[PDB]
Amino acid sequence: HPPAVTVIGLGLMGSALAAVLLDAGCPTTVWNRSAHKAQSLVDRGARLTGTPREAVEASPFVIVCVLDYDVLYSVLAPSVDALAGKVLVNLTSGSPEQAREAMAWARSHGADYLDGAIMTTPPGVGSPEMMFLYGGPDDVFDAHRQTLAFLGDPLHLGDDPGLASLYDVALLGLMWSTLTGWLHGTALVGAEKTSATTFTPFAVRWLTAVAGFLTTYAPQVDAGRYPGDDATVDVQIASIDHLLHAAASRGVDNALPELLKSVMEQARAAGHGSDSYASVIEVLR
Amino acid sequence: HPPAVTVIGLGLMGSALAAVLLDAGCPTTVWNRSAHKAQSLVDRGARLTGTPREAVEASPFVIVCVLDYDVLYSVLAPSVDALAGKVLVNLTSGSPEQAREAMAWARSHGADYLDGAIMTTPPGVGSPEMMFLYGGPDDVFDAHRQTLAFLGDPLHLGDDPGLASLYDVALLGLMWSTLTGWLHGTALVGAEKTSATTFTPFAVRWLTAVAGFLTTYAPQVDAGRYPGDDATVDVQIASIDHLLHAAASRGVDNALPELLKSVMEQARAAGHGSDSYASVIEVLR
Ligand SMILES: NC(=O)c1ccc[n+]([C@@H]2O[C@H](COP(=O)([O-])OP(=O)(O)OC[C@H]3O[C@@H](n4cnc5c(N)ncnc54)[C@H](OP(=O)(O)O)[C@@H]3O)[C@@H](O)[C@H]2O)c1
Ligand SMILES: NC(=O)c1ccc[n+]([C@@H]2O[C@H](COP(=O)([O-])OP(=O)(O)OC[C@H]3O[C@@H](n4cnc5c(N)ncnc54)[C@H](OP(=O)(O)O)[C@@H]3O)[C@@H](O)[C@H]2O)c1
Repeated sequence: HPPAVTVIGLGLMGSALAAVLLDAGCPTTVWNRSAHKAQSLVDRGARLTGTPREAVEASPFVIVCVLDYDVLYSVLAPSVDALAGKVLVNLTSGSPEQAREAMAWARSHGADYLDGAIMTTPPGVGSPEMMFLYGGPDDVFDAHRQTLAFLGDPLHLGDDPGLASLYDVALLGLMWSTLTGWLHGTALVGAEKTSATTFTPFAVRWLTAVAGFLTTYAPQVDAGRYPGDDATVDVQIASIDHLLHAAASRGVDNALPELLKSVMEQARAAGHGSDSYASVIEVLR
Repeated sequence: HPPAVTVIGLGLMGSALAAVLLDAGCPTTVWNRSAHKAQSLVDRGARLTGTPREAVEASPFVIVCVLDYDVLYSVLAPSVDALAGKVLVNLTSGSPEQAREAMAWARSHGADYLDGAIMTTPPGVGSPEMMFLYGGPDDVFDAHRQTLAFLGDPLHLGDDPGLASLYDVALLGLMWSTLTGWLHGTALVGAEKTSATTFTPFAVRWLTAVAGFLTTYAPQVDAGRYPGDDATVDVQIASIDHLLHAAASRGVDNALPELLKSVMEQARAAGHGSDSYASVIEVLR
């Protein structure tokens, strides 16, 4: 017994959301500035409207997934009178401050609001292993959980809508850091004719052990105390110089590991040479 | 039946190697510049020698795990006459160039040689899930695999000893990048009273999906072609600005995500705004 659902925004991610809702048996209505992106969805049973307003009017449950929140206000400004009694689930990326403003704005026009963060690329939409993080009122999340569950694993962080976006940017920073370090290392072994496809399964496996380091170091970060029982900042400064040397000789730009070395040196200068790497957080605050 | 084994270097890692060998039933001999670090090992059945030479003479199988390769040459130079017929397994961190030199040097004194990289902190030594990467001759690795298996999962990368260290520095760079991005995000959510121990399980889970991004992007890196089918560099530049804004307002140093943004901007300027993030490798060569 799924409800009628509308998706506003049919980009890479918006499309995928609409396709999953469609396959889950929802009557699916869509809108996008560029109508051509709807074509494949329409062929499969989605209704395309000419304007956002008609799309909003067509369903009690409205998802937005556009570039940013300015665009959201821009495309929905003409529909504000039609929002009353609706639920608006905003899966657009933004900052905590934008998320809290958007909730106030939606409530001012009589709509229920949840702010969400999609922790997957488009192929994983629909997979219950992929996290979707939500902030907003309990009641709204509980009433709509079953529909959200179509898209992935819906995790309600709490009543503050900014929480979703807070976790999101923190998690994205983690992702960009990992991707770039991976790419740097891949360039390095690649200069020796080791293919990325050969190296990467070792990287993937290694990330399991690295995730274990995160688990170990969490209670250290909360305590502000970083015992060097496993490996020390000083030892890590010595080994990063091997990375820098190897990369420099193979034509790989070292901005990233230079910065990481500097951050370790900063922590050492602050008295953390014999502490664990988690002590590096002392020089990020 | 396990062989007699010597460990040279009883730091955080060297200790752990010796403790595992001891528990596996090996007659275990040890040496360290600072003898007091041997005490707990001696109490449990390890023999401590006064010099490295006596330690080398005591076993057919010698592991070295000291700060760096200069220290290795320094402590082993006086034992070169005792190396003949031995196997020397060097688990010291270093560069590929150092690894190849060390093999030539060990061969010149009649020893078999393997170069290794420990992909775990000390607690994981002994666990068959933890990767130990090896480079050096097939025959040597095959003859000694059973002893190496006591320490972890021994993976022979091939005949070139520099391969172990090549993968190692690349993998360490990945680890440092991940840890620092994790810590930056942890600082961020921590300003809002979300503990590291609350945030980290989300980070760990997220890393599974990120590892999947690495798998997808590997064939793109090898091809030099980066289709923007999932998510684009331009969209990622927009979302990293939400991270920068959120972090700046909460007293978190933004050197890291500023560099990551710059790297994405560099890729965009080179024509990769519509490509996947893997295109960023184009700007690291
Ligand atoms: N792709 C991912 O893996 C992923 C994952 C998690 C979160 N997200 C987030 O989801 C959101 C959308 O991302 P996407 O990857 O789907 O990006 P995308 O393919 O570039 O789509 C951007 C969407 O915004 C619309 N748009 C942009 N400017 C507009 C304007 N001035 N007026 C009306 N519509 C406008 C686009 O319409 P046109 O089609 O007419 O240009 C399109 O629907 C972003 O906040 C992104 O950070 C993406
Ligand atoms: N800990 C880890 O998690 C880990 C993981 C993988 C690889 N590694 C690598 O293992 C190696 C040793 O690491 P560790 O973590 O055991 O660090 P550590 O606890 O600082 O050990 C350093 C070792 O080197 C010796 N040493 C240093 N300078 C010396 C000198 N001038 N003469 C003689 N001996 C000297 C030390 O002897 P004293 O005790 O007398 O100072 C000690 O045995 C490094 O290459 C490191 O990158 C470590």
